[PDB]
Amino acid sequence: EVETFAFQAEIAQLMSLIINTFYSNKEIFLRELISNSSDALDKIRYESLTDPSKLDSGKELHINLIPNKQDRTLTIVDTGIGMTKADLINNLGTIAKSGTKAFMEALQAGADISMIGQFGVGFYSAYLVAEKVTVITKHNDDEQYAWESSAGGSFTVRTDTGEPMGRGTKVILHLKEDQTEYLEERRIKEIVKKHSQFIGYPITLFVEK
Repeated sequence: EVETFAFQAEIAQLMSLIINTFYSNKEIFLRELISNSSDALDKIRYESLTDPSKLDSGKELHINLIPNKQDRTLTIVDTGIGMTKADLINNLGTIAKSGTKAFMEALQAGADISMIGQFGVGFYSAYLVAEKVTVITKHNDDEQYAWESSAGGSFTVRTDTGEPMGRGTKVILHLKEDQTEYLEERRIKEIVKKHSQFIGYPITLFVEK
């Protein structure tokens, strides 16, 4: 069964802004999603320091980037702490209501969109390039869930029956038709080297057939 939720008004406004503002430097979405994955990996690593059984669901801490030109999707996978159902409903584990307010005031005082991650809402930069985002996640303390939103004021949450993930988060970006450069190996490598050179986990870029 699928549950449908309305976004809080502030988040709907943030998403409408991201989608409708003219902003050419869209590549920053990948920097922000990788930073989120690195934070999620840090959290499970910290919890493992005092309870090593937290890693029973997978000892490898890494980030995988999976382009698929047939489906026009770019998937970002990490083996971080994952998100419970409550985390998903509460704006994917962010303080997005207060962060959105701070970000929109900053935009008034001479900030640009590339500063979004400094306000804790970098996930939503995915909508610079994606028409729909699917998030599949598994936290040690909960079941495997899928979150999805095309925007438009609502999101869905359902129990995921797909392949089990063990632990972590998969972000699936359904790219807009004019944003397919982010499926190209040379372009992804350029972005990772420019923005994510010092991330402290291995990043593997998968190849396509």
